[PDB]
Amino acid sequence: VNEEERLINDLLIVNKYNKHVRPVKHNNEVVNIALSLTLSNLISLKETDETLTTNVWMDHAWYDHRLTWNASEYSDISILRLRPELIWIPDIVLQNNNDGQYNVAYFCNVLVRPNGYVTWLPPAIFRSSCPINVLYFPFDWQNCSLKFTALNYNANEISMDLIIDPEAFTENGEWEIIHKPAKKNIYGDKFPNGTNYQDVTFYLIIRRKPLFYVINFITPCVLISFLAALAFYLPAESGEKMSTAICVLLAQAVFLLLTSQRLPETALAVPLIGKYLMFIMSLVTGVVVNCGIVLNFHFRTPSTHSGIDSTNYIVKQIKEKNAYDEEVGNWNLVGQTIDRLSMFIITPVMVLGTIFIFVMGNFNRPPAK
Amino acid sequence: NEEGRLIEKLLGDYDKRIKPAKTLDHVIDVTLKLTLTNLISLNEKEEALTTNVWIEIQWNDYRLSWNTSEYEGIDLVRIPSELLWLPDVVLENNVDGQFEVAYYANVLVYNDGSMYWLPPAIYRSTCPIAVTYFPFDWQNCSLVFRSQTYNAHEVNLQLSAEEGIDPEDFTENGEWTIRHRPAKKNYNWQLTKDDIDFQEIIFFLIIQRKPLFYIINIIAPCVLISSLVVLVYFLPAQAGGQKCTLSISVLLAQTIFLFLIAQKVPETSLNVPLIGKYLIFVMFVSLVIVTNCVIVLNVSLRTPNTHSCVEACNFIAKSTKEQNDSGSENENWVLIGKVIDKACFWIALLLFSLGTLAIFLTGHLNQVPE
Amino acid sequence: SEHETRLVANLLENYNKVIRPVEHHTHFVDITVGLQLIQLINVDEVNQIVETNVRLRQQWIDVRLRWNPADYGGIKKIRLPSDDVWLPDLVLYNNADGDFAIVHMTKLLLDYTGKIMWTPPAIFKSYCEIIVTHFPFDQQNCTMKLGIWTYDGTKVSISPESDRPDLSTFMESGEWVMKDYRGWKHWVYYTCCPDTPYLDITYHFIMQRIPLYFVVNVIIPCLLFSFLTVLVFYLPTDSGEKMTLSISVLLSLTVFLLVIVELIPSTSSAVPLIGKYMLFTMIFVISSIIVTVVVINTHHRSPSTHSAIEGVKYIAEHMKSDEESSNAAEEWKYVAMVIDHILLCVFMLICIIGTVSVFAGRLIELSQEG
Amino acid sequence: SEHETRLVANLLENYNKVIRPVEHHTHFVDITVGLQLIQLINVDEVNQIVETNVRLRQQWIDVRLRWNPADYGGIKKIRLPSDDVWLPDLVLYNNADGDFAIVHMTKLLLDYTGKIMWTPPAIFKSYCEIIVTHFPFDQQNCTMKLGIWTYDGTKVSISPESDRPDLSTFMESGEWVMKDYRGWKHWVYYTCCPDTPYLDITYHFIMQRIPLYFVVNVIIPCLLFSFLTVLVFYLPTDSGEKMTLSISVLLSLTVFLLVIVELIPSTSSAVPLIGKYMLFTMIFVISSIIVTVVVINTHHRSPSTHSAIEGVKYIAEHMKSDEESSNAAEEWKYVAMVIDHILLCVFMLICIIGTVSVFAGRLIELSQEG
Amino acid sequence: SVMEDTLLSVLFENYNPKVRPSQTVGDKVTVRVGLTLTSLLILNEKNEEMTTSVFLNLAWTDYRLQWDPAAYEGIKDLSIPSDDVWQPDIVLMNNNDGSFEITLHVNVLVQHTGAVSWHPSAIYRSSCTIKVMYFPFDWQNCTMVFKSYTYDTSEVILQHALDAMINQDAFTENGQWSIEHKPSRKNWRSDDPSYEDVTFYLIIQRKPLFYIVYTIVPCILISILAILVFYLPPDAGEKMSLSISALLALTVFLLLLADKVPETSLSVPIIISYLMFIMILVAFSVILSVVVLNLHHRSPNTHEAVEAIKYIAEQLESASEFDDLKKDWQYVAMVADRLFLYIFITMCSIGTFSIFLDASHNVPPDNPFA
Repeated sequence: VNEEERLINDLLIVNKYNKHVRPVKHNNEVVNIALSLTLSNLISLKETDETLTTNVWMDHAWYDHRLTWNASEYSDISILRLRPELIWIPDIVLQNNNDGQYNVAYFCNVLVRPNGYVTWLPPAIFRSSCPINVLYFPFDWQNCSLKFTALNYNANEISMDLIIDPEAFTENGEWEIIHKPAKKNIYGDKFPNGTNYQDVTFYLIIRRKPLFYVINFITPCVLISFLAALAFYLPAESGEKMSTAICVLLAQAVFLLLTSQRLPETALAVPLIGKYLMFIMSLVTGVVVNCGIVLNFHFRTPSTHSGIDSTNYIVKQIKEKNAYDEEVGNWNLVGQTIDRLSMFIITPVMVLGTIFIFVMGNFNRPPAK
Repeated sequence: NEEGRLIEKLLGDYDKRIKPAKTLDHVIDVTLKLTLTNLISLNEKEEALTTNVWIEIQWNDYRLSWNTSEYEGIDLVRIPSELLWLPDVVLENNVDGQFEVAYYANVLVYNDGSMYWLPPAIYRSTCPIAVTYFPFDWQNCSLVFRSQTYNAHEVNLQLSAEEGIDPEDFTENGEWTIRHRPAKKNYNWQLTKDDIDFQEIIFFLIIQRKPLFYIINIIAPCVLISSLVVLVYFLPAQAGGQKCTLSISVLLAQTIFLFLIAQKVPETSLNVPLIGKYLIFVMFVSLVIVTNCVIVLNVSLRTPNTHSCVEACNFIAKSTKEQNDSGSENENWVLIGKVIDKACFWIALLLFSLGTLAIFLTGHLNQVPE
Repeated sequence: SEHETRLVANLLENYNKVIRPVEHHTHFVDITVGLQLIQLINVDEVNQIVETNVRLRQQWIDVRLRWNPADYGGIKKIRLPSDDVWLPDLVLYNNADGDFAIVHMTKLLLDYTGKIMWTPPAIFKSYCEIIVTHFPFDQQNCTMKLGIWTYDGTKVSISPESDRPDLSTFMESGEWVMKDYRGWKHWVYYTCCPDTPYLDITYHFIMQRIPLYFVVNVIIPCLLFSFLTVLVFYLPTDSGEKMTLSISVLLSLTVFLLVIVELIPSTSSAVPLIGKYMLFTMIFVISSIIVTVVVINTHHRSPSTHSAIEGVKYIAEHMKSDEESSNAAEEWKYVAMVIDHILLCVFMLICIIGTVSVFAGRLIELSQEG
Repeated sequence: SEHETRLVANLLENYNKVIRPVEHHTHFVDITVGLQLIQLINVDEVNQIVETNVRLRQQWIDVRLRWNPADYGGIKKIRLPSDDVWLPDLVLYNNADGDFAIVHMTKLLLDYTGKIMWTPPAIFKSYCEIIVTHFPFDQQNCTMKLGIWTYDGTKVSISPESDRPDLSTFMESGEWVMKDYRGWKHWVYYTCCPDTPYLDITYHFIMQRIPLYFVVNVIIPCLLFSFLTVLVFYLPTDSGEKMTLSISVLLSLTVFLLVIVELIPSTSSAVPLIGKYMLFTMIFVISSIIVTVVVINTHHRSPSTHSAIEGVKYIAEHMKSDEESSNAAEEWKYVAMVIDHILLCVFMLICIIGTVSVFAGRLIELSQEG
Repeated sequence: SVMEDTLLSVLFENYNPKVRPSQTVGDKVTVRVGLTLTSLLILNEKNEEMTTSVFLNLAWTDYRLQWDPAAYEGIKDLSIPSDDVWQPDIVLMNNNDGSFEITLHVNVLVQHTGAVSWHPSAIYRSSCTIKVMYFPFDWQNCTMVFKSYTYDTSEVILQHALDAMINQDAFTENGQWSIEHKPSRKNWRSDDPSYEDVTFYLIIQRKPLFYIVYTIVPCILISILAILVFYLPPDAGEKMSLSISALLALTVFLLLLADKVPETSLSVPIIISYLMFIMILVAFSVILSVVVLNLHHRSPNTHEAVEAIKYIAEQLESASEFDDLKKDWQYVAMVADRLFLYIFITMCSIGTFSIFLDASHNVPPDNPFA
């Protein structure tokens, strides 16, 4: 009763307090407002289109000079509640990531300190278009930049001063959070003739990539490669499996094509760089080429691919004669070339196969640099 | 005729949230009924549906019988939603989605205090169709709905025919069919042990489906398939030597086709409901097709290999002839096709049996529930 | 000035928005509908759903809105916002799948006399017949009824306004094409009740479907397959050396036909085409089936094909001769005389089936094209 | 009558709902909460989403609701509209994926004393771990914590009430099965702040998953593919004359299972499981590859099997003798002996690594079964 | 103090919220409209759908809000929620395919003598004619017409900033496309009394070069096996059968390609160009491989006494080798050479043609960037 009825009638929040009027002690420098950013969770990542759905605790602070109470308000309880419509609430806009209005971080219950200072901090399910670019894929995986602040007010109606991103990074993400710096600021611009709205700039530098696609995807390559590798070992052990060897090309071919087909599918869902996508398709082509090589190299050669005396001489004639045919073929066989073929298949597989993990490394060394 | 004064009189005392209950020990007389008009989504595997229900709402409140200036003026009045007792409807077992356009609509106040109202509602629900509803015998869809607010000691719902229909406006583009709709008006006491009964509205819907389109897509391929394998089976007796592998090419082709089927329609049942009986005949008549199929190669696998100076030399050459003959003889005792020919008739009648077992039984699982 | 404030305030005070301009017990509130689809955004024949542009021309009179020199004298006709107006609960009968979009908080015009128009720029969600009879070449007429939703011909009546085509603003991006559309009025009294019920505008959409791209891709792999099967006929009679070689094709091609089946039924499921369309493919595709199985079983149909010194010479020559015999036997197996028969046997068959497939194709194309 | 107007008017004036029945600087507001779960309409193991219904049994007290002969006297227990109540922003800590639905606009239980309860038939979408360890045979316990949202201990406190199972009303149509469900309370103060924070109810759902559908089809193609592999090994003995044929079936086989693994990734990522599982299939099947690698590589492992008149009689039989020892050479390689070791070598090794697959598989379920 | 309460009061005493800052029917209020684009997020180039985001900077003058000592001279600039001024309920004649997000109901910047500044960023669902003509290198332009959806230009005039401002001013860096220029022209179609919409031109250029690359490889790599199958005949005539295997293989491959192409344009289609001729290029390799297949088919076969025995021997061998020598005369390799070089002409001609068209397509239809 300590003037309580009278006093909250004095404040009348809505009626006596100007909620449509922001208590910035009138036209001056600004109401000292401060924002605090704490991610509570990251539910979805879209690397390809630079869009992220993430939850944040919108911790907000500013002193409501008309909020200061007396005994039957202040001291009656040095802390009490008052809804959004009865509390000045900063119009915090997610500067480059609010291209998706904020949810339940809107007009929510706020905390009333005793001497005007107020505290409003609810949950924000939001969507953002963070600095992915086609450079959010090299190993550094860029730095996702975001700015928060009270949209409406300027530098003479609002001043917002300034937590790791992995503090509530989602563990079900296909990426890795390496760092998350936080520093506020204020800034005018060229077309504006005055300074204004201060903001929470929070850069998130992350990284991502599976250690799983590598598993089932290179797996078939050394397996498949041994087929093409054996392909050339097999032309020796038994090149006579002509048609059947041919079958395997169809078969290793259809395998190759849609394998690449699964590749862009996951690709579009992921902006993949040009550097990596080529080593994949470049090398399967390496075999594709050698499958075509397989073709020709496997089917490439033009062919390998006194009366009684009179009569039997006829046969010795037919004898020798087609013995020339028979041999016209082994002429083509080309067998002392055999090992060199599969030797100069080994050498190149070694060259290229190495060239890749050689390149793997020559770029694996400098990032680790 | 006091038209102005009357309106202004009751509105003075007019009470919103209070029920037109004479007193408190005998509840009010509430009438309800539903005419189906749209069965928008049948996801039986998850047991849920969406329907535009005519929520026929009716009750009594003479709290406003009028005089010459309103009752007599016109025995009919259309007064706004928010202006009289409103049953917040929902289906106990079904309504899984708050009603849409089922409320906030113009009600009807005759002149004696009779109240009539009927908004249309598209909403979600969950009726049976629990590992059954795909047979030929149908699981009766049982939906009971009532106000989810107060309980029958103040509120009382009424109904009508429990014998007469869901097919009243059952959708013609449904992959199913209805044969009866029974409905009972009842009290509240369930398995869960709730008392103070709030009456509800039971909605039986035993309906049929299965108007197969996929049937003959399944029936002709299998016959073509069976024949294809019976090609594999009889074609060998007709086919040349370069046919053993010929037959193989078919196995490869035969099952490429097979599991592709195994991938096709399995998808079918996941997006829609499911049931194992019809499922059993297919995969196992299918596994037997596969069985005797690979059996065939194991059959075209079985057999051992089918899978004076003058005369001294005339002597020995006449030998290569008899010698190799002994060899070609090998071929003989090996490829005298008793097993193969018979394998044709083996699968043949086995074919007839697998088929008869199945289509005869499909005859039954359509004929008992017929 | 001119009773300025007295003008404006008086008007607010004695005027109840919710009141319906009822005039004695008779004519009901005469209100007319007039829909002009400016354009259509998207449709799904399968799910029979359309999102369309509609400017609803709504007319009615409120003799309470008539004025003198202090309202009409101010400025003849003027702009008054909706709110204050009694909005007919307009509803597409067997349609209505969605709320009117941009019907709310718009404005209307009042004349020096009273007459009011409410014509807010709508676009909404629709629901009209398509049945499995819409994608036909012979189309179906989308039956769409419109009229007053919760008020009767005694409280109110929705009437029509004029004739106009549906292809007047038909979407050129539609996978369908229009024939004509007409709309005539009607009053629905039900044998139920002896009362005189609501009025209604009935739309009839007569349009035939199928964009032509589909046309080309599908019939050409058929004449494609026609040639391989054509080769399936000519390859054997002109060369039985690659019978098995074709074994391959038979596998590669029915599977081609199998996979084309996934693609076009989803088309089937993507767009509702009258099933009688399906039988085209049915026998057509399936003859590829019955013909093969016979053609290739027949292809397959053949047993195995798919002094003393002088005497020495004659026991040896005799050996070469009866195997001589043998060779001719298996060739007496794969003859080239009837493979020619099957060639013309079926090619006439194909030119029959084919021209028979072209038959009903051509025939109702003699009806559709008209 | 009985202070009629004086009693309800006074109640509205000096009564407030924004406020909470705080009673001195102590135990907070005595909130009694509990789960009454009777239906689980939809959940996805993959996304770990759960849309179920649980009536939120709340129980706490507000003396201000106490009364005398003019409210208690009227009718013992009276149920007040919930509005008058300070409703907590309750929410699923690591869950809460959805708004509670059906809690608004409801009934509140008031007593002569003040006791009050309100069990709302709340239905909502949730979000709790299932991870890849959700559906094993050995289960995972989804940690579900619930408690006040934006209010700290200094103002409101909740506590469990009773133990009740999760299977008390668990889904019998679930693709899973329950073992146990426990719920204990606690208050969480954080090292951050010296303050006394919110209270919460933590549920733990312990239940094993996985229907057997995926199971039946993983192993059928395995045994069936092991039949063709078994054929793979046996053929060279019974029909090595079809080694190439064998090749065809490996292109067959390979593509089939390479395609089998396609299904896996879709299904697996379409329905969650702990990777440790696919590891079984991985090597076991890479084993059929590793083995066909060696076995058919080994299968093809072999060089090419993969007077004077008296004189020419001698040049001639010479011609024959040279070639004869030569044909002996290709058979010199296909010794038909190691073919039997390879099927037995691997038949045992597949019977053993199969029995190995069989091993951890059954060991793990001799762990699950438990 | 200086009549502060007074001013303050009178203002709110007389100020009208729902009124237009103009006096009667005239030149109206000249509102300034100008949007600084943020960026764009999704171009559905296939249905011509556009979801972008920009700032809605509006500004005109409220000579009804000019203040005095304290709010005018006290603080020349003050922020105040909109909701109090006519707001362009702007829709887009083509676009505006959906509602406003961050567009209306937000605070505004109000200057001393009445200037009004409102700068809200928003996401808007639009639809511009990017038609199925968003892929030709010559691309096309579009009409983006913004304007209100209940107001008619009679009580306000709309006016723009630049017209060159550009749309690449805030073009999405995430766009697989690019832009040349954005024209801005003010419009008032006379088909409606209401002066209205403003047309904004998109001279868009979208060049995402990514998979047509490995699409080329098929065409050419498939050619590898193609030229190969055309090269394999005089390379390994025995290609005879293996050849057919190639085309099964070659055809399935191209048909799967047929599979990914329709489903990929499924979201970003435009002119056929690429497909038009690769469709021909398709038909080309298709038929070329099939007629070469018929090239392959055309072969009906390919696809004293002592001394007497001798003499009988002399004739045996020689006699039939001519017969098989006849087969040589029949399957010589004239055609293969000639058409493998007709293969030379065909494939290198049709090759350098689409090579050319494609060549001509990227360079020739490139400059219409306007």
